[PDB]
Amino acid sequence: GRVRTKTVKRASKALIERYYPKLTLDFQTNKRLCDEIATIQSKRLRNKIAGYTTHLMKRIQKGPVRGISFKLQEEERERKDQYVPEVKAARSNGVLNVDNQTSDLVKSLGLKLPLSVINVS
Amino acid sequence: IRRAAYGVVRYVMESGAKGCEVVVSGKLRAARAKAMKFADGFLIHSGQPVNDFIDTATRHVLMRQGVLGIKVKIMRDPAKSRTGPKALPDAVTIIEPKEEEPILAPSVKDY
Amino acid sequence: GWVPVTKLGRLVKAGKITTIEEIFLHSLPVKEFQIIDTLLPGLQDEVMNIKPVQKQTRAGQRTRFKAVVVVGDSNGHVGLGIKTAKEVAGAIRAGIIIAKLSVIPIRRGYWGTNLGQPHSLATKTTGKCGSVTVRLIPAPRGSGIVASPAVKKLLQLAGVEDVYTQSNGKTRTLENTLKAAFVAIGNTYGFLTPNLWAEQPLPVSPLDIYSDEASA
RNA sequence: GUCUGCUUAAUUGCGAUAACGAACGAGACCUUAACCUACUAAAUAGUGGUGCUAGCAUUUGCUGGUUAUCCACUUCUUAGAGGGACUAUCGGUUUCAAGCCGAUGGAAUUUGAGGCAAUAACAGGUCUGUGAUGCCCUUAGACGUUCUGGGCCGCACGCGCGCUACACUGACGGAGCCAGCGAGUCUAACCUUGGCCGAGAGGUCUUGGUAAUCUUGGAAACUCCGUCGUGCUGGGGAUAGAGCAUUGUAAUUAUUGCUCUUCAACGAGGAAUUCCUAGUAAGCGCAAGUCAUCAGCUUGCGUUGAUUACGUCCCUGCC
RNA sequence: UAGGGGAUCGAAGAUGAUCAGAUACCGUCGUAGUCUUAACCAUAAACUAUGCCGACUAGGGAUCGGGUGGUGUUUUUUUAAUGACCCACUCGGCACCUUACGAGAAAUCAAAGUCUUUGGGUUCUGGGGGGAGUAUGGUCGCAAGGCUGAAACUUAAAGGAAUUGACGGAAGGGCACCACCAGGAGUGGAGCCUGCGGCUUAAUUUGACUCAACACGGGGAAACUCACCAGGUCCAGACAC
RNA sequence: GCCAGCAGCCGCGGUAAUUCCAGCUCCAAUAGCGUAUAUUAAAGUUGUUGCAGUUAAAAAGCUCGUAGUUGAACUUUGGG
Repeated sequence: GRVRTKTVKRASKALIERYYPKLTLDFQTNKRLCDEIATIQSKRLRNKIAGYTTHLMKRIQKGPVRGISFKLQEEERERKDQYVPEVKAARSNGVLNVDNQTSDLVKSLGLKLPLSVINVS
Repeated sequence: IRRAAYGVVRYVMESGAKGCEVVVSGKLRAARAKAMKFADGFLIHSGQPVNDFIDTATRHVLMRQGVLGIKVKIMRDPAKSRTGPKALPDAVTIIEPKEEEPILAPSVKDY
Repeated sequence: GWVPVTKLGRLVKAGKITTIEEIFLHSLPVKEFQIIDTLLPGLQDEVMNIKPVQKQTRAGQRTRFKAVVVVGDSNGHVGLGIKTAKEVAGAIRAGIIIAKLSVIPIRRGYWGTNLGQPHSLATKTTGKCGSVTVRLIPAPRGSGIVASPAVKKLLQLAGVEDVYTQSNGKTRTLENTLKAAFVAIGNTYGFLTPNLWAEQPLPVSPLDIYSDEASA
């Protein structure tokens, strides 16, 4: 086999960076396009670049595939980034839990603890 | 023979050449033979591409001693050429698309 | 063309740095080599030993031609490196550079009788590699350069002019010998005599003093 | 640099990398087999229409013959230009890298196949291809040249490469009755029909052909229709006796053939051990290479044409 | 060496196996010895194949033995107490990792470092390879044997580390039905083809012998071809003297 | 034509020997050259200056010791 090659991958993997947008999976619409872009030798070589690409946009959609991002996947990570609201505020169990041996340094260090704690295994 | 066997290489390389390796078989000041190899640039040994790119030669030397062979292999700049091909079969070259600006709203003219 | 690389390169092309004594003060690295081309031009080369090996293939014996190269001027500046390569014409060559990143001060000075214009070292130094032991010792005036052909060589380029020596120390090893001797002069500076103790007080690093030029 | 890994027909490629980028090999390229109802032309290819025409029907039909009766054609058949396929299109399968399955369209396992085939060589072979050739020997009682006769074809036997056959899934016979690679005479006898003579093997008159123009559109496995009936036969075709032919100055250690009879083993092949993944394994032929002939070999083709995988490192072998 | 002990192993000895031989490897038995008392011998790859004293260089993280400190971890019993524990520190080990500023022929070495810049203290040893740790004397021992230790003669290398051109009947990976599966048609059997062994002969011309010799020099030769003979000839012996 | 012979050692010589025998030709010393012996430097391959002892040839099997050999520091500096 059927086992892909560099020249090919590393020609689709360079391409896939810029042209994700023209970008497709009917691969017979890339084939044409993949000439206007690359400056390829051959007809055979060219039909094995786009074959690979279509093996990217058929799995991209399905999810986050690897070591390749194209200004479109990277802005859905500043949009997916963020989250939990409210931040940490205990009322419900108010007093925040503070080992009960957690009183000595901070009696020897501050101002206000609204604390939770283990009277003695 | 060592010295010329850099005007060969360097005289060739100066002349916008892609690559040149140079076999020197025969006998030397030895009695048991050798060969000697040299070189510059990258060089192919397989297909068409030899047929088309590089080229040979063998120029029989009728020393005293005993007889030699010389073998040169130039390589040609795919660009400097016109002969058919302008690259290898390998070389896949890419544009750095265009720098576009987004939307506005609608907008139209009257001609 | 030169061209450059790293924060350190760019600076010296421009010439925001001047002398080699900036660079051993803050004690920088050095990767590019032109970095001491622009600076020290005085510099001259010398080839000590061109020997064949060997890594012995299935119907043959491979060879290279270790060279080993020493560089410098007169004034307290030695250079040293060892790039095998195949054929001489990489092998010396990108020896000559190998040495140049390894330029290293020295710290010519007095025997006794202070007088006027350094001829000998400051102090006793020693060096060690595998077997060889070198005991450089400061000798009075033009006494001489007391040693093997090669050591003399090193030590000329590095003036320095006069100094007793001694070995141990298999010094049919031209290569492990120089390795060593070198690692001693480069170590005059790595020896507190009273005349330093007066505490000097730290300048400021080039790496954020000309921070902006240093980048695009 | 030339590598842990995954990758392939492949140092074939992604990727890992104080290693960066190139040369040769491989692949690219050349041969041929496929495809083009688009082009370009064909009394050395064939169509209808056209008569002239020879039969059956009579129904206008059906079956012809015609290197010109004319023309018109160019699917066909040739063959130049040309084009055209890239594993393509989704779907999976993976580092969603190089790659690998599958189904659709398609004429179409590297499209099939050869051929060119680095690096270093081996004291493999060859002076018995040489007027290529070192140095020894031969130089007229030559080992040089040439007319004869036999000799390399001599057998108790040892070792390889091969032909037919142990059957009724065949041997004999009528009657159907089908290609492709060639070749070929000139300064002289290469192919030969046709029409006779011969049971036949052939003989010949005479014919064409320097050839898509002639012999040349008729090859065998087979469908036909059966006799043979489980009889070493009506499988087997050994070895023999003569004649008759067809070449060859010489037919003897019968070159081949025919005409009819002698009717040898072997009744599916031990210790071994090969070659083979598709029109492929193998069998039925034939044209060439010898050549005056004598093929049970070398090459090349097609006409029928399947099993069995489409994977491993158990082995050998080599990396 | 003389008493005691004498399970097991087990030279020696015997054996059966394997094998061309096998006095060895493999198997089963087996004195002696292994064990101990008392007395000998003093050698070893007695091995870090690295003399000891010292003093100084550069990082670590373990561990054994101590000791010091932390309202340190559990023990819970009431708090302690110790003790185990944790960590901090140290001195002394027994090593190890990592660098190389040094050293080296290198492989490697915190010592083989501080050595041509040659010197802290001192005891042994070697000066090419063999002859040979023999012959000799001298000596310790009962003996085995030790320590001491020649020369004549002979000889241009013997050796150390390391290198891939290569090599292995060592490991780890690939690739091919000239390698196996899955199988088909077979070769080897014979009736016969030829071709290479060989005996024969007037002569039975001649290359070729594991894959790379065997219907192969396009070798299908009645003359010829033609190299074997058994024989007939004629020279197709230039050039100069 | 692996026989003569040369060659201090590496080595030539087994049909075209840069080594032998000899011709020409050249090179070195030169009224003086070679040759053998002994010694020197070369020899840091006897060594105090200056060696080697991880495996090259060498750290004793390990410890105690009478000689031998080395042996912490401190006893007036400074100033006039």
